[PDB]
Amino acid sequence: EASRPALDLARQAYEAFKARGLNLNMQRGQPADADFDLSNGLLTVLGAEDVRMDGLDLRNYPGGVAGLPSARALFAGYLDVKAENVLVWNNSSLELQGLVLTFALLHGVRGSTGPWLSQTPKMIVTVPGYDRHFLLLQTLGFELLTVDMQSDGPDVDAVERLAGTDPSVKGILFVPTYSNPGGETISLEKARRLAGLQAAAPDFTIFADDAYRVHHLVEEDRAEPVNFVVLARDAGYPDRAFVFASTSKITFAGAGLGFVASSEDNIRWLSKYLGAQSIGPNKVEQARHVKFLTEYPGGLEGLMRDHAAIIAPKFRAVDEVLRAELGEGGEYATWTLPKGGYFISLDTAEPVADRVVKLAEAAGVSLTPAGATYPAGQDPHNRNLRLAPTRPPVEEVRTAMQVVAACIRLATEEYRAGH
Amino acid sequence: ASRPALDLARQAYEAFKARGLNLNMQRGQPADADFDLSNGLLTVLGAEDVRMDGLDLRNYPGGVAGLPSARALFAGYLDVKAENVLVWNNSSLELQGLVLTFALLHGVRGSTGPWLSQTPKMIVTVPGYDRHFLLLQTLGFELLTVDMQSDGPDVDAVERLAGTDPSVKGILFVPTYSNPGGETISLEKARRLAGLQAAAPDFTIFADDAYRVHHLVEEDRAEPVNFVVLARDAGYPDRAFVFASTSKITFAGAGLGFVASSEDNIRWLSKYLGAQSIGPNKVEQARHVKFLTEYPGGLEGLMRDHAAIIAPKFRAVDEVLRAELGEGGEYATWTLPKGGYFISLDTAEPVADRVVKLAEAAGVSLTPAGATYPAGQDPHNRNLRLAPTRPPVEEVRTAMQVVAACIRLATEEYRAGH
Repeated sequence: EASRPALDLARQAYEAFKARGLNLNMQRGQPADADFDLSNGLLTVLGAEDVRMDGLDLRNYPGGVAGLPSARALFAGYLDVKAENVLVWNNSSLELQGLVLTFALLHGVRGSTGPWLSQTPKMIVTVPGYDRHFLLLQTLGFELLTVDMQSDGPDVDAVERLAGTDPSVKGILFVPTYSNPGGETISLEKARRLAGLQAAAPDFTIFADDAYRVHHLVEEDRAEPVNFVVLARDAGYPDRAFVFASTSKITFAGAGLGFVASSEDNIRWLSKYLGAQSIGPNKVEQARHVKFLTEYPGGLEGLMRDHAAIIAPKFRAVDEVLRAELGEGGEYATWTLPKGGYFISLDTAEPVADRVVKLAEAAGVSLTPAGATYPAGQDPHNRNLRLAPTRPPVEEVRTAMQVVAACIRLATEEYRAGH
Repeated sequence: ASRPALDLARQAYEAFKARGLNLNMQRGQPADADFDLSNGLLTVLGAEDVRMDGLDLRNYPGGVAGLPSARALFAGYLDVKAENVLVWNNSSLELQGLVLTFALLHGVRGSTGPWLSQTPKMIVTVPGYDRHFLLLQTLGFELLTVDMQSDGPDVDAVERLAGTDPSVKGILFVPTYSNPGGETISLEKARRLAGLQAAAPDFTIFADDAYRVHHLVEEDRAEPVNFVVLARDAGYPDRAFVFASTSKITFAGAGLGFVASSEDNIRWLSKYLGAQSIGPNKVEQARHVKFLTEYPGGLEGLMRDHAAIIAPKFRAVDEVLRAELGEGGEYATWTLPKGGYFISLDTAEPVADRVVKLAEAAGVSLTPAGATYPAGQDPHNRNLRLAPTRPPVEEVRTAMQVVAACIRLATEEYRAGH
């Protein structure tokens, strides 16, 4: 297994890439300029004539903390629920998650017997997962209990074991459609089983961050998203599901719309605490998104297809280069080929993930730090690496992945040879 | 007491009730004409104005603290530098709720622990703003009230409440054209609050400066104070959090909420906002920067245009109330503010709740009695908040004519034993 000539060939190959003096990046989970160009109509969609919607002046306070009726109606169809179930806020889905989780800590959710903050709260998370979810939960005071992400959703067996005995395990927070970073969509069997599991806490909640529900890259053989609001209700736990969603990768990143779907009773609960600290959300921004997305050619699906034409070639660019340089046998690394979402999960064969990022940096390729997909200082393997191919052009992605491929081979031969 | 006077008041009230009116004097909302001044804001940015401050407004990068130009513009608003300001989304009340929650969960910059596990009290001003009391009580604070004086809050009461007990964590009030009294804090009271001997080392001043530039008179305006500079010069640089809003400047609910504080406090606030958000709406901040910079006469020109619509409604409230109740304060006394969005009326006798119920039966929706104090803690039953900005000047007179008749009926009933 240990080979000196292969170590020399890997070193020379690495020297050749380093000598280019590159300055590429493969960690930015951001759309391209071409993606943002598609939504420029949104900036000028409303005017002096379009100031009134749903019997309300968009420029004045009245309307309710829940958002515009048309916004609540549009995103009801997005999340496969009714208007009464959906609440639309401002530019961030993560903010609305942080608000809901903070209200649960301060006041307790609908079916609770006290505030979560005083009960030593645990939150189940999925690994490899999203770095900002772990940071958010740990900032608010939740202890993270990790479960492994399987190909068709989380390890539900592990979720039932953790949630079954201890009442302090207050919930699960994960991405059900095209997960970050593995791109795994939760199966109906697992979604139904999550929606009705025997949990110790009677206020056990599912925080489904459905950030990539309609974000399809493949045209026909797509992932079918589940409906936790409907599944939880049919399972006998109507208040269990909070299905969060976003328009950041649909319209503008950071100038979109964050929103959540849940039971009508949970929306009243959430409306009380939002109402205590706010008169209401940006009603004019919600009206722009409603008017633009309704008036867009081919509707919402038409815009996501236009994004796919720009984004999909970048994903195949990562597959083609990485497969041609590392092979299909999985000698140096294995990786996902997701049908939607914004990321690709690459697992190096040997425990050299941190070495690949340090090598890549010196070559001029910024990769996501090793251990980012697990909770801070809790990566037991040192193999997983997140790749964000959506931002740069197809040419730069190829070059970046050739440099990453060369780093994986150099990192692998070092480990095998004792270096 | 007088029976003939009670009959004349009854007959006058029945005349107004017989009309079958449907007026409102409690909505603290700008009029249709006020929002029309800012219709250019809707279409101010296009495909050519996508970039600003070396950043693409449609993309994530930029920082949690907001646009450099937004930070620079609202620095001038609050008389500070760009490093002191943090611009968020559409609500100042939200930004206060976020800052107060972070203090409860984590503690402010100079804290020894989280405020939540210290049985925290918050000093409030009475008569004050109903939403401040609701927000603080929702978050877990116990409200200790201090009386509002003509030139600001009762600072002697504030020192006594904050001096001994470390549990008393701050003061939350409006220093310019306060809700509802319209009082602006004096320089010596502002300086004295900025340097008072507080028991808690993390004592914080939550200055909701919601009406800083909202002037209704040309000459003899209120001069706002700079708590960020006053606190720094006093030796407590991290004490002041000066909040502000564009809600009554551009659009109500579609404006911008922001806060001014020490550079170190912004880093503290930026940590917890950053943990739950990539950043604020950068496109909305760009629209406000471009619109306000390009407006005829600047921001002061826009406030003077709002004054042209708003000021005549304030004068109508004063004219009708002086003519029907007199100037000697027999039935009631009231504020003649130089700016802001409200008028504070204090009835002579404790019959405020009766005046509101009488006004409701006569078709005039007034703010509920006791709204200006914390929930169930109104020891007088005299104060009533009046919001004259929303309806037209014609409807403001008619509404105040009915209210004037309700005060006289309620006064004659009390004196006569009913």
